[PDB]
Amino acid sequence: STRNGRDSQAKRLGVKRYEGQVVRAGNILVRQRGTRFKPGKNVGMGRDFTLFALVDGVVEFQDRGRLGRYVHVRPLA
Amino acid sequence: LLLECTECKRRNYATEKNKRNTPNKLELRKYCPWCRKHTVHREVK
Amino acid sequence: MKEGIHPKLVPARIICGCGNVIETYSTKPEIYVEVCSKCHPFYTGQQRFVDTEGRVERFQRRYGDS
Amino acid sequence: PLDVALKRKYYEEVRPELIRRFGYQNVWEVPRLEKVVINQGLGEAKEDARILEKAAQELALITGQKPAVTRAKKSISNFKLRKGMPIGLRVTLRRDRMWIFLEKLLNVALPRIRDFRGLNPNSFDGRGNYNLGLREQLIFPEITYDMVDALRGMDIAVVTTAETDEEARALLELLGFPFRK
Amino acid sequence: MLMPRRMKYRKQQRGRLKGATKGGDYVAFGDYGLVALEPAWITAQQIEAARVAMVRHFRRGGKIFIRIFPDKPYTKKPLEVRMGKGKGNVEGYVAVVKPGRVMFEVAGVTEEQAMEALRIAGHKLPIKTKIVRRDAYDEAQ
Amino acid sequence: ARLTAYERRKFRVRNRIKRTGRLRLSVFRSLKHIYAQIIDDEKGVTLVSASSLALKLKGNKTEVARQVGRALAEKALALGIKQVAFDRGPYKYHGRVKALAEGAREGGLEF
RNA sequence: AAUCCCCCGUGCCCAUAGCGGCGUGGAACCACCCGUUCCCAUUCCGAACACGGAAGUGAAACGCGCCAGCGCCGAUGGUACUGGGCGGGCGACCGCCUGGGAGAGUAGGUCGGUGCGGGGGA
RNA sequence: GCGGUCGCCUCCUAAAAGGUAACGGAGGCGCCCAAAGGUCCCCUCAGGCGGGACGGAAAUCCGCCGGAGAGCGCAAGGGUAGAAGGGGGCCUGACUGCGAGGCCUGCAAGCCGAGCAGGGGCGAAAGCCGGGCCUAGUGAACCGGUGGUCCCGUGUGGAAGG
RNA sequence: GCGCUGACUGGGGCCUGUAGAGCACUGAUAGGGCUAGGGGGCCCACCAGCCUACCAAACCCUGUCAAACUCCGAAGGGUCC
RNA sequence: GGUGGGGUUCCCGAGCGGCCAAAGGGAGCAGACUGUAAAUCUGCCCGAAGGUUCGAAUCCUUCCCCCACCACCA
RNA sequence: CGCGGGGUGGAGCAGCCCGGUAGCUCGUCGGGCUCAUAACCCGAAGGUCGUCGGUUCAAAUCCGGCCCCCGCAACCA
RNA sequence: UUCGGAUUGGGGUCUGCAACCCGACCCCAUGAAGCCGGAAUCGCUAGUAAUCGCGGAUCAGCCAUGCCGCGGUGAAUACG
Ligand SMILES: [Mg+2]
Ligand SMILES: [Mg+2]
Ligand SMILES: [Mg+2]
Ligand SMILES: [Mg+2]
Ligand SMILES: [Mg+2]
Ligand SMILES: [Mg+2]
Ligand SMILES: [Mg+2]
Ligand SMILES: [Mg+2]
Ligand SMILES: [Mg+2]
Ligand SMILES: [Mg+2]
Ligand SMILES: [Mg+2]
Ligand SMILES: [Mg+2]
Ligand SMILES: [Mg+2]
Ligand SMILES: [Mg+2]
Ligand SMILES: [Mg+2]
Ligand SMILES: [Mg+2]
Ligand SMILES: [Mg+2]
Ligand SMILES: [Mg+2]
Ligand SMILES: [Mg+2]
Ligand SMILES: [Mg+2]
Ligand SMILES: [Mg+2]
Ligand SMILES: [Mg+2]
Ligand SMILES: [Mg+2]
Ligand SMILES: [Mg+2]
Ligand SMILES: [Mg+2]
Ligand SMILES: [Mg+2]
Ligand SMILES: [Mg+2]
Ligand SMILES: [Mg+2]
Ligand SMILES: [Mg+2]
Ligand SMILES: [Mg+2]
Ligand SMILES: [Mg+2]
Ligand SMILES: [Mg+2]
Ligand SMILES: [Mg+2]
Ligand SMILES: [Mg+2]
Ligand SMILES: [Mg+2]
Ligand SMILES: [Mg+2]
Ligand SMILES: [Mg+2]
Ligand SMILES: [Mg+2]
Ligand SMILES: [Mg+2]
Ligand SMILES: [Mg+2]
Ligand SMILES: [Mg+2]
Ligand SMILES: [Mg+2]
Ligand SMILES: [Mg+2]
Ligand SMILES: [Mg+2]
Ligand SMILES: [Mg+2]
Ligand SMILES: [Mg+2]
Ligand SMILES: [Mg+2]
Ligand SMILES: [Mg+2]
Ligand SMILES: [Mg+2]
Repeated sequence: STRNGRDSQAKRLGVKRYEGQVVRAGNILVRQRGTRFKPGKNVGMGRDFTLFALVDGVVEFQDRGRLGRYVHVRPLA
Repeated sequence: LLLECTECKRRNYATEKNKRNTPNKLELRKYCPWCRKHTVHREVK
Repeated sequence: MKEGIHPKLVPARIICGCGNVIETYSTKPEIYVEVCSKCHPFYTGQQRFVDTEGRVERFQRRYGDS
Repeated sequence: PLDVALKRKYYEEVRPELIRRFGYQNVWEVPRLEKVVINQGLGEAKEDARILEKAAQELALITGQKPAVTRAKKSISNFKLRKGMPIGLRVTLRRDRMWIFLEKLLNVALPRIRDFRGLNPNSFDGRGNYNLGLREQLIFPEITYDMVDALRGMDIAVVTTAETDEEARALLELLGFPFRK
Repeated sequence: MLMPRRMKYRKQQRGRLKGATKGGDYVAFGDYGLVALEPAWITAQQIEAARVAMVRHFRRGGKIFIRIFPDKPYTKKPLEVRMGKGKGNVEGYVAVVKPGRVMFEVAGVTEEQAMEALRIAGHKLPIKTKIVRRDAYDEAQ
Repeated sequence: ARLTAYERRKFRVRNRIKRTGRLRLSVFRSLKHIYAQIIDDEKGVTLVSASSLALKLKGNKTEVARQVGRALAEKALALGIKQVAFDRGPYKYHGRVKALAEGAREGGLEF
């Protein structure tokens, strides 16, 4: 017999809205494990590091080098 | 050790968690009741 | 320095086999000292007292004539 | 207490002989004494803090500063020592009080060391500071020998602004440090 | 018998034999070499059957370089087969060898001497080979 | 030694500010002088400036400071500006910086 | 006002801005620096943090330059691989078409650029 | 049959969204912390080399070099010093009443959540605070216990029992 | 019932870590040099102590390997306009 | 969850309202006897807080554990 | 292959649960008594815990592998 | 420890052809174990035991604390 045999549930992680999608206040934007997308303008980040639109708007991505990747919501939806 | 916090009178309040023998003491800390507002809140039972 | 619980450090007087060390500046003023060197006892301005160099030498000398 | 003979002796004897020897272009470039840090590893006292506090009482008496306490960085089992226990005492001193302490150290302390053919001159650490250990604590004038429960030594660290070793030597030489040549 | 000391995982997946490639391939250490024509798992007990063929031909002389190494664990099911329960039981090790790679590669021996050794050495191998010399093309580096 | 306590604590106190997204009232105190800008980030643009340098004053820098404080309100409040966030940068909020701040009232408020 | 150059802030690009070596700056700014009465301070130390200063030095720090030893960036050609279409081999695997096309490596490149506001020069 | 296994977390398998199987490869959980929690203020590692009494490969001390390989209570992963790490001070938001809008998803669950109100905490303020860097530390309903409260009380008031 | 929103296709953004490849990390790993530790062969037994045609840290030249390695990273795939 | 017993010097163990270094046993130490080993013999040495009285190891409240027992488990 | 138990001074056994200081009997060694030996008496020495990794501050002790050992199993076919 | 004098450094005296191995002695320095000894075991019944010194023999000198003698002071206890 085998002492192996487990695995855990898929956590269905990753990005839930991409650039230039129209979001709404509260929409969550990224589901993620560490801080690998840091919150930008109008983007909150919850205790599971999870990012959500603060305002209705549209989503843009920004790659700031050693500063990291950033998700902003650009208002006036 | 499951934990249950009384306060003074009217006895409704809220409950808690203590997994330790510290504090072994009367275990009392400040909190908000549903009727009056923010009283002493000791621990019973 | 923090105020309270700290030693005074007051100008003092130190003595020795020599005269006084005027400088001092330490807690517990007027202290006595066993031997201070830099007034040149003890190997500074070395006297080299009760020196020997006689280990080979002694049996080289009295044994010379005898 | 801004007089301090050794301090003066640095400015009106040592600084000049220094420029004459190494030929320094700038006023600042010539070696200064910053920071004599004294330290006792006391781990001889682990579970007894009573032994520690008597020893910090001792330093303050010779230094004129109440020392810090150093605490175990990591737990290392082979000799006792769990993490965070008091290890020993450490006091930083500068600026006057380093002077007044070094003065006493040269005229009184070191003369009172058994043997003492002079200070080993390899302890310059090569970036030009010097370090020395002491066996007992009663070689200082402030200690009365009837106050000692047990003899515990220390580590003295002296930091120079001298970029090099040979320079740092000169400074301390000319200050009157009895090197073993 | 070559075999890694201190492995990180015993038992790794089989994976494919595709794409003849990836370094080795240019004869860096010696005067002549054995190059793989076809892909294979080549077994530690195969590599040493090649090594010894050659040192025997040099009468303990020469220099021999190997240059493939069996780091891939080979499992097997005991006899007693039945599919399941687990995976089980590493036998040997193999090195994966795709085409154009130099294994072996002698030096410090006369040409016709080494070329005879490499030919012997080749028969101990499951795939086809080519013997080679060394080149401008094997550059400088 | 990479990236000193100075420049950490500096970032640490700045980054928090830049989050709430107000106008930033930045404060540079030097050994002689004390200067203050009011900055709009995302336009990357200074709006209203004040200093002991440009107002050519001296006499006891904590008192000088409060003056470049009242000086900044004045100039700034004039453009519509109210509600900023007080930088304080590497400085403990204390002394000269506390004073430019606590003289930066009557406009540019909440500190 | 503008254009320029130098400094001080403060952003942006996020190493082509970095390490190292050399050189250079104190009028002004900035630093170190002068003190520790006062505010406020260091599990000890005005080191730091803080205040009052202004004699000195640009030694340290910083700013500006120069050098390609390092670091970093890096083609073009060519391959690998491959979306779609076809073949071949007992097999492991291979090949052709059409479109896309790396990685390493070679040539090289670089000792930053730039915005807003100050102070100073013209 | 015997043996193993049965829920939960991490990684790979998994074919660069998600998801994805096997008696495929490996590991972990059924706790824990009144500080290991909130906040404000500071502080920055491991390691290497040189120096230094008892001190040794490593107790503490000093110098330089070290961009994160250390630490983050525990497995792994992701994350992370421009702190999530270490220290200190005041503190109990490990609040009550709610909850736009979404992640996920057969159902039922699981999850994140701005914002308003009450009364607070820390902070000069901006602000943060509805436990803990995060992802495991769990159990529908039914039946019953205990505390409270307004609700019902079999003609009526009580009481029994809900 | 709605009624142009559909599959597929064009353009544009964003997302990803596989094929390939790489060795910067985690490990594995061939040849050489230089070197701690050491087997030792031994010079002493006091610190000493020369040599390695054995191990083998680090380090440098050369050369590779990896589902649970990645300094890199296609084609494609997903999603919104 | 309930009931009943407890808790004493190193172990056990009796423990009483007029103090009980607190019976006793064995353990340990030092003596006596000794083929060995002993047996015999002599000396040495109040769970907790609070509370009632003049006095608490004794009576009560409380708290902590032990032993015992009965009962229940959605 | 399967499952359960084990491996520790010269022998035979504790200790492993529950991490931190390895114990018991015999044996061995030095002495005593005897004319002498044995019995008996007074002293002493001796093990790194099968082995290799790992966990932790610390491993005989907890985890994994390999190695020997003892027991049970292998049925319907 | 002013107990005790083992070890060891240095300095010398004497016998002797000669004191390295291996002499005795003097002086200065050094001061160790040892705080009354496990199981066991020895002597002694009186001027004995204990204790204290002195002499001879051999012998150049001496490793003699041995041996053979001398006197000095001088116990305890034998139920059986
Ligand atoms: Mg998974
Ligand atoms: Mg220096
Ligand atoms: Mg190849
Ligand atoms: Mg062949
Ligand atoms: Mg100047
Ligand atoms: Mg000048
Ligand atoms: Mg004062
Ligand atoms: Mg302090
Ligand atoms: Mg300079
Ligand atoms: Mg390139
Ligand atoms: Mg190309
Ligand atoms: Mg194609
Ligand atoms: Mg390229
Ligand atoms: Mg700029
Ligand atoms: Mg079964
Ligand atoms: Mg996927
Ligand atoms: Mg896919
Ligand atoms: Mg399990
Ligand atoms: Mg270090
Ligand atoms: Mg060191
Ligand atoms: Mg890490
Ligand atoms: Mg705190
Ligand atoms: Mg909802
Ligand atoms: Mg509120
Ligand atoms: Mg039912
Ligand atoms: Mg019910
Ligand atoms: Mg109601
Ligand atoms: Mg009613
Ligand atoms: Mg009725
Ligand atoms: Mg009724
Ligand atoms: Mg249409
Ligand atoms: Mg469509
Ligand atoms: Mg399209
Ligand atoms: Mg691959
Ligand atoms: Mg590698
Ligand atoms: Mg891969
Ligand atoms: Mg690239
Ligand atoms: Mg697209
Ligand atoms: Mg007997
Ligand atoms: Mg015997
Ligand atoms: Mg016998
Ligand atoms: Mg270990
Ligand atoms: Mg049957
Ligand atoms: Mg002799
Ligand atoms: Mg005595
Ligand atoms: Mg005797
Ligand atoms: Mg007789
Ligand atoms: Mg006598
Ligand atoms: Mg005699």
